[PDB]
Amino acid sequence: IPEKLEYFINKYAEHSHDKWSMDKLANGWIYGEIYSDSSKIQPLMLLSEKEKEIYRWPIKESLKTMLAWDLHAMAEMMAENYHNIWAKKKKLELESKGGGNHPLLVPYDTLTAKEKAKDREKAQDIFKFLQISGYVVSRGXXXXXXXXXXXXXXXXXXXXXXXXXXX
Repeated sequence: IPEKLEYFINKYAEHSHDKWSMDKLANGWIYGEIYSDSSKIQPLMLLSEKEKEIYRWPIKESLKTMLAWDLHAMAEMMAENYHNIWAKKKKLELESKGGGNHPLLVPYDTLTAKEKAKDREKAQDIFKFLQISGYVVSRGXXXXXXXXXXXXXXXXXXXXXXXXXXX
């Protein structure tokens, strides 16, 4: 957790709260201490106290995985991490309670497109703000080099052939 990014965490939390506020004012949500869903009344204007910070909490964790591990590659890796953390939580709870089998208990290269899009949405949401703030992030000629490698292999083969023809 870098110091300047730790500073920016609060500002990004505020910006995401403002975006969700625009969404909830488009939908219709007025502040009210009583908890309800059919009455369209919530005390944090259906995001509760902890529910408002559920998505803010793993931003720092995503940053730590970023540091511990170009742009599309980071997006797909962050999506993979978003699915891996949820898969670990789900498998842990199902092993704890001995429940049913979830169709999401499969490697990420098999999932349906919607299951990957769901986490890719949040991934791009957090990445666009990192891009606007000037944070250059990555994962962390070719034909000519290939031709050179081929030439070296050919030289080795020629050495071998000379050794063989010497006999």
